[PDB]
Amino acid sequence: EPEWTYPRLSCQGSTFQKALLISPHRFGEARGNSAPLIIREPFIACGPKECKHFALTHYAAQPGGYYNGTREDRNKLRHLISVKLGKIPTVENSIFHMAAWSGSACHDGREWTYIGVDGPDSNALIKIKYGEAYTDTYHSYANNILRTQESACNCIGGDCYLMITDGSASGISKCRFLKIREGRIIKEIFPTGRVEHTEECTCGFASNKTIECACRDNSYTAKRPFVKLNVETDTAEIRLMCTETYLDTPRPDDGSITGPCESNGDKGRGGIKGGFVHQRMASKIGRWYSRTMSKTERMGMELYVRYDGDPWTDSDALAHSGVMVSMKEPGWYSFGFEIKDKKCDVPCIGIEMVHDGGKKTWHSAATAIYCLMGSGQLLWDTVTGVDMAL
Amino acid sequence: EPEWTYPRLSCQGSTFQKALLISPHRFGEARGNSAPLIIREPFIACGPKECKHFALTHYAAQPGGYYNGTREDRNKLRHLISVKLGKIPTVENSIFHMAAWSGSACHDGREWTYIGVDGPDSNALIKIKYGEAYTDTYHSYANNILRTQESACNCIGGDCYLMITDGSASGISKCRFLKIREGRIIKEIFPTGRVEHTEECTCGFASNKTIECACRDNSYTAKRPFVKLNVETDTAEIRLMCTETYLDTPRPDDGSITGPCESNGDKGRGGIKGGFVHQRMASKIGRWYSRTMSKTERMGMELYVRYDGDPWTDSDALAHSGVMVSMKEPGWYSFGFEIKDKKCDVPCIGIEMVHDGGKKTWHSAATAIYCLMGSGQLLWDTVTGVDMAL
Amino acid sequence: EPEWTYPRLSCQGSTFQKALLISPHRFGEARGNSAPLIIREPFIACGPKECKHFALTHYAAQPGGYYNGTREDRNKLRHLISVKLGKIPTVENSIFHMAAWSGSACHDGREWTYIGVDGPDSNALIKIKYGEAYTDTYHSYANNILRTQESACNCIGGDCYLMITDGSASGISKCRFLKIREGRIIKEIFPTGRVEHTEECTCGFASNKTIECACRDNSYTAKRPFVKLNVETDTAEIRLMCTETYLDTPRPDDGSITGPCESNGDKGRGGIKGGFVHQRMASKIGRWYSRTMSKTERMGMELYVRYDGDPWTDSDALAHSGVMVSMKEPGWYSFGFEIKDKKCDVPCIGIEMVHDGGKKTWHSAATAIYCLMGSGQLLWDTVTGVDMAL
Amino acid sequence: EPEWTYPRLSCQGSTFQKALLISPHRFGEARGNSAPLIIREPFIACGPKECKHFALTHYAAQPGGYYNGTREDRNKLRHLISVKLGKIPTVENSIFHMAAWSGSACHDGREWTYIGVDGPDSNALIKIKYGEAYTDTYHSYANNILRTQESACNCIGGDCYLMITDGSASGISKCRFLKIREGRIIKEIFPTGRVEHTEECTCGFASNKTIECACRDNSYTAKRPFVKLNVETDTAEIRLMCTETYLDTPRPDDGSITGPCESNGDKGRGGIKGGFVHQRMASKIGRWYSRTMSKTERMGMELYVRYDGDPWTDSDALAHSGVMVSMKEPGWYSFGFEIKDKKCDVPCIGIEMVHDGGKKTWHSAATAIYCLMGSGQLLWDTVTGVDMAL
Ligand SMILES: CCCN(CCc1ccccc1)C(=O)[C@@H]1OC(C(=O)O)=C[C@H](N)[C@H]1NC(C)=O
Ligand SMILES: CCCN(CCc1ccccc1)C(=O)[C@@H]1OC(C(=O)O)=C[C@H](N)[C@H]1NC(C)=O
Ligand SMILES: CCCN(CCc1ccccc1)C(=O)[C@@H]1OC(C(=O)O)=C[C@H](N)[C@H]1NC(C)=O
Ligand SMILES: CCCN(CCc1ccccc1)C(=O)[C@@H]1OC(C(=O)O)=C[C@H](N)[C@H]1NC(C)=O
Ligand SMILES: *[C@@H]1O[C@H](CO)[C@@H](O)[C@H](O)[C@H]1NC(C)=O
Ligand SMILES: *[C@@H]1O[C@H](CO)[C@@H](O)[C@H](O)[C@H]1NC(C)=O
Ligand SMILES: *[C@@H]1O[C@H](CO)[C@@H](O)[C@H](O)[C@H]1NC(C)=O
Ligand SMILES: *[C@@H]1O[C@H](CO)[C@@H](O)[C@H](O)[C@H]1NC(C)=O
Ligand SMILES: [Ca+2]
Ligand SMILES: [Ca+2]
Ligand SMILES: [Ca+2]
Ligand SMILES: [Ca+2]
Ligand SMILES: [Ca+2]
Ligand SMILES: [Ca+2]
Repeated sequence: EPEWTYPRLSCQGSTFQKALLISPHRFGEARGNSAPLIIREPFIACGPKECKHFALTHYAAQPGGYYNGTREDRNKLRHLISVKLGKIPTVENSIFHMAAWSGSACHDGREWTYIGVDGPDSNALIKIKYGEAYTDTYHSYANNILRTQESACNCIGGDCYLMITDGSASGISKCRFLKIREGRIIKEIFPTGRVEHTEECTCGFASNKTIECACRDNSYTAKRPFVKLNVETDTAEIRLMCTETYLDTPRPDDGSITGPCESNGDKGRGGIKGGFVHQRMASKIGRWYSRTMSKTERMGMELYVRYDGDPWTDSDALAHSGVMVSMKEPGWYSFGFEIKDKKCDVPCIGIEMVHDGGKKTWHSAATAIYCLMGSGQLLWDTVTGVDMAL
Repeated sequence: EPEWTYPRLSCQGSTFQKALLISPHRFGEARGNSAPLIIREPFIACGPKECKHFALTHYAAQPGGYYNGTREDRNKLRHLISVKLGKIPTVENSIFHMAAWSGSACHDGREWTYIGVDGPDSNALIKIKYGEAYTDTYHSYANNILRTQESACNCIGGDCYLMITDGSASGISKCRFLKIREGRIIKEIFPTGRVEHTEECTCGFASNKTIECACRDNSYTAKRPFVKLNVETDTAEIRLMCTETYLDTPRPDDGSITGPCESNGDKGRGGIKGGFVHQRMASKIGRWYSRTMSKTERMGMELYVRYDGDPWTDSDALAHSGVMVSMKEPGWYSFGFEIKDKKCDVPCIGIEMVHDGGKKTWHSAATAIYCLMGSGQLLWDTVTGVDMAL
Repeated sequence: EPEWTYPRLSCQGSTFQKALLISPHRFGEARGNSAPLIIREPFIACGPKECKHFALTHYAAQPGGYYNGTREDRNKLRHLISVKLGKIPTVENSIFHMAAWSGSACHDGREWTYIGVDGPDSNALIKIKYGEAYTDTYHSYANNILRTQESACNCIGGDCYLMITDGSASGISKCRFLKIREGRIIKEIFPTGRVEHTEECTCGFASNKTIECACRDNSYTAKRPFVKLNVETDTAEIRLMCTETYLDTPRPDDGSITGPCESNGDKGRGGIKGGFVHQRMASKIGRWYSRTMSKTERMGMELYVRYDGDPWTDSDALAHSGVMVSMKEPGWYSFGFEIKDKKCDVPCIGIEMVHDGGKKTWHSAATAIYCLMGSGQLLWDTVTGVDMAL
Repeated sequence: EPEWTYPRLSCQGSTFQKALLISPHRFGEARGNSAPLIIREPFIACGPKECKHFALTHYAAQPGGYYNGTREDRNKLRHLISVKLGKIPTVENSIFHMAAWSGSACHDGREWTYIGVDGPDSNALIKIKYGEAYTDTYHSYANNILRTQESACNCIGGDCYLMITDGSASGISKCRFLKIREGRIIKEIFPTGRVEHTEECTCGFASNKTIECACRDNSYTAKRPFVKLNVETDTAEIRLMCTETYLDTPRPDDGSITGPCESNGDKGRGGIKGGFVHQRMASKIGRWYSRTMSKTERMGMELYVRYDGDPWTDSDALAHSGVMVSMKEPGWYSFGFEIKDKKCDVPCIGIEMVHDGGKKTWHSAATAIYCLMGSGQLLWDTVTGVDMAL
């Protein structure tokens, strides 16, 4: 049948470039004739021949009459939807996979695994679908909003890994990893180290032996929790990123958190899911990350890279690698993903660009894509082009 | 060629969970740009690779100008349509299979069989289509609205079985079963037993030897007629389910119908098609059923199960297994179906949630899907989210 | 590669039944959200796995602003379009094949041949496309509106046959047949017999050796010109249908044309393209035909059949086989076609049901389908359901 | 795998004929329900099985609220999009390939290569995508709007050749050719000859050894720069076409540029991209070209041909071969392309017909297609049918 998929060396390249903007609300004007779906938390995952652009819809279109409530996180109507990357996610072009107010998905070489969380806050549920068939669930172990990545899970040899957490977004959230094979949970991994508060991990393969993730601590630090997961022993350890280039929002100024790598620092409450993707070379490993340009609001988005070293011990500043979204434009969640070329994998970061006018209007987002492409430096930024009054 | 489909053991699991809501009219606002089809009597049937969501449209969309007449059951415009499950059934997303005001469909491992009934009330006609070709018909035997399941037929080794009936909805309607192979009726099956009124059977496989069905009696009882059909002898027998948990609507209080299992009891006139699906295990069979929360109106929907026993003689209560639709929301027809996972079958029940504002406005429905998924207990209910005024 | 296609014996059956209605303007209301294409001259042709529903669009949608001019026959904007049968022919669901104000198409087993005529009236052009590639043309031989079938051409062993004509619709139109193989004209057949005025032939296989067509004489008779074409010698002869059941509109009363079979009779000026399809049995040949119910206007449509005999010598009345469209509904062009079942061919007649409100509004049509299905008699008629004011 | 595509001998034929009009804005009325994309610079490229219709959208639809800015050439929103040729390029029918305000694309027998340029004017960037993956980039060499063909690139044995240029549109712009294999630049080709200004080359294969291109000089002449590129040595040479039939717009009267073949002549500033395609025969080569009917404005389009000779030294007039667009209708860019029939290639020219109502309204285009088809002479012209006020 199809071979199972594995991480491969990345395609040659040394800079990212602007690739593609999916801005559905460019066609949502009241005088227009389209039906872009109102969504948030977009992410992309690719199989061998195609990528799918996922998001959590509020099950409402622009223009329409169900804008009230579209700025809330969880309810009984939100669903995980997708379109093939490059198609506009409208009512008709999308597929509704399952009810979900938190999601993930990934292809293993043979088939797609879709993950969607719903249920009441005190007792929510991870539901897993493999292709068409609902195949498994996982229960709330801390009875406070069981939730997951909002980005691609990661499969190697048929084993797909997924970060989940449950418990307080303001206190302790001890996260866990699930190992899922053909839609069924075959192992639960309890991490070690700094496990007190890890949210919305963005994960990817550092090699065939290691998954790494850069996550969000919503209460104590603007340094990102960083996961190293050994795929062969099914063990994970988490410690803060030591770089003075703190990747969360809010954050203090770079280099301002004194003391050892584990020091929490100021402006730690609050957070944002951040992009991270690997460039695997025969010789070395590139780790690419994104963060907003404002230190306090979800505005702008800049790319950074560092080759090798240990993210847990290295306080060195990451190398600035281009403005993907200026300060004038929204820069909300970002995520890594990889496109499969014939012989190598292309690392990319996607950027959620939320159209926020508060609760008295519709709330949704565009998705911008940057990928490793040629040499030199990143050349152009992305704007959504949407006027929320139309 | 591909080979013929057979029932397999069900996938492991012990509770149903909310899976998917297809709520087309969330996009039918006058100020929106979508064209959801006005439908009723939805059902789902799946082949090895995909499930189709079928319904009987009134050949009208919302917003639109043909709302008058969409509350009627039968006319020259109704058609059997489908979309791939997960797509919104809109004017352009749907395929129109055949003219029909009663329908069924099922896949035999190789091709789809579509069933549509139309024709004058006194001389209506079952029409069968195999793939793209119209292959056979069956004539009215009692000249009083020949009609069929409104849920999936059931194929084993190329033979597809279908319930049909003809007769007064407030008098005698003696059903029959058709055995259909590659779109052609190869055998008529005349049931034995309590045969005076059987409607809208929801049928599935209890094993490779037995199809069972939970049906509606619209005239005499609130207990469901229960068919056991032996596929090897092509014989069927019907008796009333003896459980005190009467699955019809209207119904009297549970356990209030005194006397032997076959006693009709009180609040017998009227009815609703009911969900039923099997959970086949190596040595145990789970029978899952749904019924409205109101005893008299089509409001809410609750799940019930019983393992083993004989439905014809067990008076014990069915075990309540979750509120799928609250008393506040519409609960009209329900039906069972199975999704084909790689090595096993996933039992599910779908729920038609009709938007009824009377004869004065459009009339149509959302479809809610619940499936056997994991263990523990059912966690959340389904709302359509539709404001019929928009 | 794919085998070339041949006519096969028809599937068992002895009556037609209502199969499917494609009524796109059921969704064309000004307050709705759809874009049905404004069309006329629909026809259907099938390959081994799918049928396509063709028509000549005016390149305009309802609702829209280009209604003026949609009641004219030829212009620089009309195009041959199609959708898979069962899909609604809207702006987006359709494929535009080529510029054309007269058309035909057919599948040969391996690929589709599309035929579209355009150009100025005095010097028009048959253009032939095989799949994606424009492959050949044929010139106007009489410089008066070169034109073709408005129904499926017919392929056997890779050879596809097509009737064309050129010359006066009120005087002499000597028609011709083209033999097209892989999109290229490989023979021109000059018919013999009554060749003075043959229009819009509806053709099909009587056997592997003979194509037959029932055509329209627009100036001299209400009897249909009937073509017998020997596929092996590539010769054709044409003579009038002798049946007293005159199939054209206008027409006099049945049996009223006195004298031999060739006698022209009264009310011969004017005409309509008529449905005709074969039921090939091992033993005998069924010839099915349709005609309007009004003897003078394009209202209603009735089915007729006769087995065996020679259409050129037999004055016997055809057997009335059901009202497909009542007198209250439009009955304009009709055409035969065949759907391919696994082992046999299903004969069908399609009916163009024009929405005509004159030139001050839009002009388009619905398509109704009837096919051979089971035994007994035809049970129900078709209405478009469209109110042209909406 | 499939194998690499090579030029083949053209299909038999001696005249072009009107083939297809894709006029999206026939459905863009304010009272309509469609969403045609606002585009410019359309072109078509075909693989073995299908042709794609590409254009540069302004990421806006008609009707809509983003018309301001749609007359500009370059901005952060323009994207390269396509549909299968024959589909209307609407918001939902199109795929968005990459951010781009100059584009090209072509199929090599195995996969599609997409080319998109964006970035700041002084430092723009060629981006290449092979299938779904971004594979390589090329940087600005003259820091003045690096840009490319706006028509199909050309592949032979897996090597795809592309013209690019960079420099002042009213001064020096020395083009270059990129040799691209599986999405990666494997060679730069620096032309020899009259190299001071070459833009928007329309290129194709004269044989297995030679690509030829008819280009635009926007600064010095109304004669088209003509590239002969030797694919075996990967060398190119450019000289002005010597024909008195000057193919650019503006242009002086035919034959009025006196002196030797390389003389620039009068009315040289300004220009338009021009159609050119080859008709390869066993011993003769036809070179087909198009130019506007007006000498000074983008109004009308006429076809011309010349067999054999050397474009660089023949001053003889090109033979006029039909009016494709009358003086009354828009004739803006034209381009050549070839459709792959079963054993031979069909040469065609497409014509962008821009709807220009100035900066005050939307700005976009229809695409007209003419192809070598049969013999005799070209018979009809193309109108867009669009009233820009609706
Ligand atoms: C911190 C990341 C996840 N949390 C915290 C959930 C939580 C709240 C209170 C107590 C416990 C848990 C968020 O809120 C996420 O934030 C955001 C956000 O933009 O900050 C978007 C997500 N839609 C939301 N996720 C869920 C599942 O609601
Ligand atoms: C009882 C279930 C089937 N019947 C009885 C039909 C009948 C009426 C009167 C005399 C004889 C027969 C219904 O009315 C069904 O009810 C309902 C319903 O919601 O109860 C929906 C179906 N659209 C309708 N089916 C048909 C075929 O009309
Ligand atoms: C008689 C059938 C074909 N003709 C005659 C064409 C003609 C007119 C005058 C002189 C010569 C030829 C028709 O008009 C057809 O009639 C009709 C019709 O509904 O009667 C529809 C067709 N759109 C039209 N065909 C063309 C190609 O215009
Ligand atoms: C001359 C053809 C390319 N140029 C020159 C670009 C340029 C301007 C000024 C200085 C340097 C370069 C054009 O302006 C093209 O013109 C036209 C046009 O209609 O003439 C359409 C193209 N959208 C545009 N291309 C770009 C890439 O902007
Ligand atoms: C990972 O392992 C697979 C399977 O053995 C191999 O094909 C692939 O190229 C490896 N990836 C690396 C070395 O990054
Ligand atoms: C039914 O029989 C088939 C073989 O005909 C077998 O493959 C399948 O697993 C059986 N299923 C059950 C439920 O017994
Ligand atoms: C026609 O000929 C083909 C090929 O020989 C055959 O397969 C087919 O069944 C024949 N059709 C008839 C007998 O009608
Ligand atoms: C070009 O060469 C290929 C083989 O490489 C051949 O198949 C093809 O017909 C040739 N075409 C021309 C136009 O010479
Ligand atoms: Ca934080
Ligand atoms: Ca829509
Ligand atoms: Ca009852
Ligand atoms: Ca006549
Ligand atoms: Ca549309
Ligand atoms: Ca010039």
